[PDB]
Amino acid sequence: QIEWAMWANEQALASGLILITGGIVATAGRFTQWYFGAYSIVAGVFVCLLEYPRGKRKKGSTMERWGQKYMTAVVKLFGPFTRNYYVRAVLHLLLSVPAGFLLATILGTACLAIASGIYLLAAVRGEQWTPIEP
Amino acid sequence: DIQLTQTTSSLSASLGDRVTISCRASQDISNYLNWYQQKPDGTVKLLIYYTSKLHSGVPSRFTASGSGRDYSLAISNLEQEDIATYFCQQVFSLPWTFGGGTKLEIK
Amino acid sequence: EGLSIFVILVWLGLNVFLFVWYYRVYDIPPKFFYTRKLLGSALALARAPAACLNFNCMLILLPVCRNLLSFLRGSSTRVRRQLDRNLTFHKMVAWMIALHSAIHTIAHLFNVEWCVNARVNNSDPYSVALSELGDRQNESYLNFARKRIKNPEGGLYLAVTLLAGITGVVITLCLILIITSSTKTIRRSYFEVFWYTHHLFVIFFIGLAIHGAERIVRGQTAESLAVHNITVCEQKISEWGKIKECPIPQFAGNPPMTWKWIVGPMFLYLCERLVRFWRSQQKVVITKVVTHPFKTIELQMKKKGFKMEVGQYIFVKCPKVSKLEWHPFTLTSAPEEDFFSIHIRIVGDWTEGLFNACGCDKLPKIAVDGPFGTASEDVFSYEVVMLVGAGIGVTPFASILKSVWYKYCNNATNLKLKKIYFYWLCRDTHAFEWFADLLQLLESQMQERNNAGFLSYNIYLTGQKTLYGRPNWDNEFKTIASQHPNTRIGVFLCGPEALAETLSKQSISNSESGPRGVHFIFNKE
Amino acid sequence: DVQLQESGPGLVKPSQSLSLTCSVTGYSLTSGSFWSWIRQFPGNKLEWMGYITYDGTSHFNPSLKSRFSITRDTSKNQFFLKLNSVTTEDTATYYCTRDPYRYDAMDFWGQGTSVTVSS
Ligand SMILES: Cc1cc2nc3c(=O)[nH]c(=O)nc-3n(C[C@H](O)[C@H](O)[C@H](O)COP(=O)(O)OP(=O)(O)OC[C@H]3O[C@@H](n4cnc5c(N)ncnc54)[C@H](O)[C@@H]3O)c2cc1C
Ligand code: HEM
Ligand code: HEM
Ligand SMILES: *[C@@H]1O[C@H](CO)[C@@H](O[C@@H]2O[C@H](CO)[C@@H](O[C@@H]3O[C@H](CO)[C@@H](O)[C@H](O)[C@@H]3O)[C@H](O)[C@H]2NC(C)=O)[C@H](O)[C@H]1NC(C)=O
Ligand SMILES: *[C@@H]1O[C@H](CO)[C@@H](O)[C@H](O)[C@H]1NC(C)=O
Ligand SMILES: *[C@@H]1O[C@H](CO)[C@@H](O)[C@H](O)[C@H]1NC(C)=O
Ligand SMILES: [Mg+2]
Repeated sequence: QIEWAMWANEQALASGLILITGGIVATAGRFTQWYFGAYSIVAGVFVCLLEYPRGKRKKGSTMERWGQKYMTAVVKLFGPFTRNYYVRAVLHLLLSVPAGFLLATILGTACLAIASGIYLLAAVRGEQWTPIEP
Repeated sequence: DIQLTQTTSSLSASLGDRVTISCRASQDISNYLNWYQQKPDGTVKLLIYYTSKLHSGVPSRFTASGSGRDYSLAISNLEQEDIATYFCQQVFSLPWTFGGGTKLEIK
Repeated sequence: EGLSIFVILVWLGLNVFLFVWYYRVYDIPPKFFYTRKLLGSALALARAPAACLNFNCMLILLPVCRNLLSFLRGSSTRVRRQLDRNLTFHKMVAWMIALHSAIHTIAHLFNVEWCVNARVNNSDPYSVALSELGDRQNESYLNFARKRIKNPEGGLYLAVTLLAGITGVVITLCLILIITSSTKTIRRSYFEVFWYTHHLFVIFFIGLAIHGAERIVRGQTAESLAVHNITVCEQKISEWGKIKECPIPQFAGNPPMTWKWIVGPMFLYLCERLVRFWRSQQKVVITKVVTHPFKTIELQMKKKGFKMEVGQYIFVKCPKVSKLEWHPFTLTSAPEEDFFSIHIRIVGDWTEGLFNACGCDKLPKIAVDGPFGTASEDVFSYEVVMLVGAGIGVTPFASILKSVWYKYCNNATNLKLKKIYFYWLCRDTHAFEWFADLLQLLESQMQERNNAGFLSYNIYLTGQKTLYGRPNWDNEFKTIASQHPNTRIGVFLCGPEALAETLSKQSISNSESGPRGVHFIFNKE
Repeated sequence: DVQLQESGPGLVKPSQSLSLTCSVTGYSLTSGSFWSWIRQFPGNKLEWMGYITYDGTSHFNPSLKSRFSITRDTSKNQFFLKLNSVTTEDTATYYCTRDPYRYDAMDFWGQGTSVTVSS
């Protein structure tokens, strides 16, 4: 059937990108409570790194992002933490919660919460993150 | 009309002692409250406007602060020229209602 | 591709001009003088993308009007392909919406920050003084943050209370979701999810129409500007409304403009969807249903006045299986035949539902929408051709071959086509056995008419007669160039992109530049 | 600097009309300010009576019904208080004031005139 994890990854990568953008715009503008902006920068970089490697489908041939294999190896190293999508969803939600205190990063918080919801759906469906070997 | 009430109708203190005169507005006023000092001979003069802006010419000991409904006037050190009644006035909505007044008596 | 270049350059000019123009309309004029000191330079950076988005927001819905574009084709080959890049234009226009929306949102984040900061006496004296306007009677605010809530909670409060903020958040979520679910992966593996979550354009446009209804971004009115000479009145802010020369300035907001831009495209798209509803209601009788092996069923069907060209595809709505959705299937029958047919592989829930409704394991109500697709009627133009199909991409070539036989029997003299070399690249002939039977049949018709040399085909197995492994294109091109000298060979392929680049390389390499040599003309689906 | 004198009848009869003059020296009414007539009743209770703007527009306290009106003599640089049908409660010390701030604060006040109403 449908594999929600692919859309979850494509949402989470953009959520991390906009979180980086929100943190940068808060830090550069010296927004009051900019330290949450710095947290958003680092968390968005971490989410972009973690969510760059798309997993392998249950069936068919998948497409790979440019320069994905190196990040796939690194994400595989963490093993039961990255492969699991209960861990992934709670990790995304817990990283999104502190970013919600500023307007510059509330969009990233909302998008990352949505991505965490889609990961929760995928985890309930039983889907997991299997690396794409070359 | 918004009713400005100064709870302290009369206050006493000594020289060189901090005094606080606080008054509360029946309706929220957007920091649009001014402080006047009426000397015992009846001469009124503006001290602070917009609740923080010290009127050019009065001593710096007069410091006022407040927000929304509750506003206060503070004088750091008192001398014999501070014997006077103190009024708080709104300018937020017409009519510009005044405060009850607060007489200062040096101990 | 001069025409599409030109469309992108007019489109990008009309974005750059709008950006610079609505930048300078909100940056230079003295109407926005006071608002530019509370908001700095981040005012124009927010308003230029607004007009750019106004223009791009019409340009997104237009290319995806597939029924109106069907009517425009009916009213009507390279240019036909260029106007068949409507989806590519849609993609890039939505991407530049994303760019300008990012710029708009960032600039408005700056605006909200500096409009809460000044409100709580956390900015320069002049901005804080300007934020004081609008508190009392007979004065219109310039700072749209009115409650004294300190940042960063104040910006969040404005987001969740201002109509512009709420609509911006909603439609930014609805845009990010569209973009993230419109990646090729979702558009090619879970197209169900793409199509369902891509219907957030309705929410996006509804929020966008009412997005600027509050008029919070305010500039000084014309009458106020007439009575309030700013170069005299700027430094006398502490006494505004207390001299003849400097009355309190009045600020009004520009009426919403986006609806004026987008109602045309929204009206056109709703018309499009009503044409689609009408095509749905238009009756399509299913004359015959053959079920070829390995779960593929072909639907010979007849619809009132349905005309088609080779290589085109139709969307098939079955209300019983699914009331909302349209599923495209390539037309596999010749234009001459009274019935137009499609082969459907039973690989998913909707095709399985159609399988169960047809009773292959009374007939379902199906609806046919549009002979869409790029017509491949130029296959017949050349004297020699190289039809190549890999995996699932071979389906339109079936219809091409069927129409070839009809053009050979009806006329036999007006058929510019003379020779067929066909190459089928499948791991195994496990789902397209009907196409194998089709090729056997066409070879049989050519042999029975004493014209056996017309059709030559070879099947290759990635995992005449079937062969193992990919074909040697180098040797094949050389062989057929030796076979046919000084004639054009049209190479047609529907399949992987790497395969397309391969065929391009061999077509250019084996072609002779001079007109007295062989030209290999590649065409890709 | 700018100084304000109040001059008028210190003892008007009940139901008569009170007419108070405020003379301004260091500033002209037409140059610009809000010129009020705040009065203090016995017991030290101030109330904003009403002002006239520089443009000549005048705004009253609605507690004063329609019995109160303000005019001005720009030639003499002065503005006038006019109370029709003065009552016993009209006895008060009338301060004419200058209001040059957008914050509507009366920086310069007059010495006040004690008007009495009695029979
Ligand atoms: C130009 C074109 C021509 C096509 N020609 C044929 C054909 O000749 N024969 C044939 O069997 N199939 C063809 N398809 C594919 C066909 O549209 C789907 O296989 C069909 O909708 C299956 O639905 P499902 O129940 O399998 O959905 P699912 O099982 O949920 O989807 C399975 C696969 O079908 C794709 N798909 C689902 N719905 C759609 C849709 N509305 N549009 C496009 N893709 C979809 C998904 O991307 C997914 O990878 C064509 C698609 C396109 C775009
Ligand atoms: C940002 C990347 C986008 C991509 C890659 C994309 C891609 C596509 C594609 C390929 C189709 C064709 C659907 C089909 O073949 O069945 C389509 C349809 C459509 N898209 Fe998008 N699009 C994007 C952005 C948007 C946006 C931002 C909007 C509106 C705000 C939008 C509105 C539509 C509409 C209305 C249709 C018509 C659907 C139909 O006719 O059934 N698109 N899109
Ligand atoms: C995400 C947070 C956003 C915020 C805080 C925001 C804020 C604003 C504000 C304050 C205005 C002026 C409103 C007025 O004057 O009445 C405006 C106008 C506009 N915004 Fe947004 N916006 C956001 C997102 C978006 C998005 C995603 C789009 C996508 C198209 C968009 C497109 C527009 C347009 C086109 C206008 C012009 C309205 C008109 O001219 O009538 N905005 N925005
Ligand atoms: C708030 O603003 C409004 C309008 O800006 C003010 O109302 C206007 O006040 C002017 C000045 O008095 C009026 O002009 C006068 O009109 C009368 C006739 O009606 C004329 O006889 C005068 O010579 C003068 O021209 C104007 O009519 C009036 N408009 C309305 C609709 O009432 C209002 O006074 C302001 N309020 C405050 C508290 O500042
Ligand atoms: C705003 O802050 C400045 C900085 O100390 C202070 O001087 C001023 O009085 C404040 N104004 C108000 C209205 O609180
Ligand atoms: C504003 O004042 C300046 C300085 O006197 C003058 O040159 C200019 O013409 C005035 N503008 C208007 C519109 O009255
Ligand atoms: Mg489906």
